[PDB]
Amino acid sequence: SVNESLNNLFITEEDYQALRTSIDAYDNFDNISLAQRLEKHELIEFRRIAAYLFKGNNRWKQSVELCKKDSLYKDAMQYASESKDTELAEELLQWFLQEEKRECFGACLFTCYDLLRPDVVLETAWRHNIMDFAMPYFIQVMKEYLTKVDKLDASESLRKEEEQA
Amino acid sequence: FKGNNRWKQSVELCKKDSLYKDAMQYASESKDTELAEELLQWFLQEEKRECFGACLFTCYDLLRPDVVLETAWRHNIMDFAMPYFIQVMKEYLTKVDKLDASESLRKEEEQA
Amino acid sequence: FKGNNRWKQSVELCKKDSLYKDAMQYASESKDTELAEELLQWFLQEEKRECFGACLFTCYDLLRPDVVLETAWRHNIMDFAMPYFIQVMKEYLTKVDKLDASESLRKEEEQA
Amino acid sequence: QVEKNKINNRIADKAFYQQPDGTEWEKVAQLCDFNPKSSKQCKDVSRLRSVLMSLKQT
Repeated sequence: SVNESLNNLFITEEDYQALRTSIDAYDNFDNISLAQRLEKHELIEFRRIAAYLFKGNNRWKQSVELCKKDSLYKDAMQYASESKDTELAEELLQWFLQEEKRECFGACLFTCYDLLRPDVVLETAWRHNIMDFAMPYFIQVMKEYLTKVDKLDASESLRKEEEQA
Repeated sequence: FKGNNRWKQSVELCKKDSLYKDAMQYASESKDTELAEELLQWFLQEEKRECFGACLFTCYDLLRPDVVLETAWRHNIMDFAMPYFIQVMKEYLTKVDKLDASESLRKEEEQA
Repeated sequence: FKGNNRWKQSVELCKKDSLYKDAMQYASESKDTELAEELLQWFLQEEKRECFGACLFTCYDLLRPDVVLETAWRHNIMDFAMPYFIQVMKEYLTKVDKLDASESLRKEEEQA
Repeated sequence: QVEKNKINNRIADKAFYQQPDGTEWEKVAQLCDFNPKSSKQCKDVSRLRSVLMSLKQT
């Protein structure tokens, strides 16, 4: 349609913004070709939208990597956050420990604080000698653990008072 | 004042008066909530942390170690605070093991 | 000696002379509590602690980490304890995890 | 046009170049900054407030 032709134009015209609005406005096309055009169009935003529609096409493990190609200043991790899937923070955060850009690593551990075990945390702490934004990890860990122990107390107290009957 | 049940000002004043800790002693025996936090915080505004052991000790019964650690690390204070944490882990670990016992008993009894 | 069923003399002899990991070699078989605490502390008196992570693990079964944290504080010592600290929390990690699990099971089955 | 959007992205990247690869803590706060979104069902921490006093504005 005139719409899809104009989207191809914006691809040539190096326009992603209106191209983004339009590819939201319709689906009468594929995004694999859209991915190929965007990911190599010299704009960090073009490659951003390509990575976006990667997972949109059920195609993961490269979207975050695609943003890691261009959007290095945590803008890769910015959407690695919203990538919604686990099995990323382990290896990606280890790599991000390799290049000591811990400035963004706080956000990395933040986004996926939910799915963490302290084992690897002390591993990387005692390894990279890192307590900043790790002591707060300690604090949140104990806080959620305070919540644990206390709700456990609640539950067991209810159960015992019930069984007293 | 505490006889008049008007706490937290008398002892608050004797803070400025009881340079011989006697506020801290009495703020301790006050037996009242949600204040020893800011009280000991003020106590950190000055450096009499020489005796902060008791300051945490007396009211340890009813604290939340979250902000405790927050500030201590913020103030970089594990020194002369470690024993507190060691006791903290005595306590919580006793908690977890006894509740383990209890729940295990629930599991063994629920056979029917 | 364990052939005679009288311990604490054998591994004590390892403490006498066979200290070169042989002290640990029979600390393993000692297999009983309420000795390894003080024996291991005395072991720490001399700086063979270098491998004290193993020296404690060789009889880890019934160790409570609280005294471990205490003595770690007493020498301000963390090596071959930072590992044991990972042990502590990871066993504790698994523990609280299975606890949360079991608790979920219980509260869901309470409805019926 | 092409050069226009190109240099706009380049100056946005210059802002994105303002980092390594207090100042660091306000920088990570601006970097690690939550917002009242509707997807917080996973962990629901409170330390979101902490940065306001833990390292930033500290």
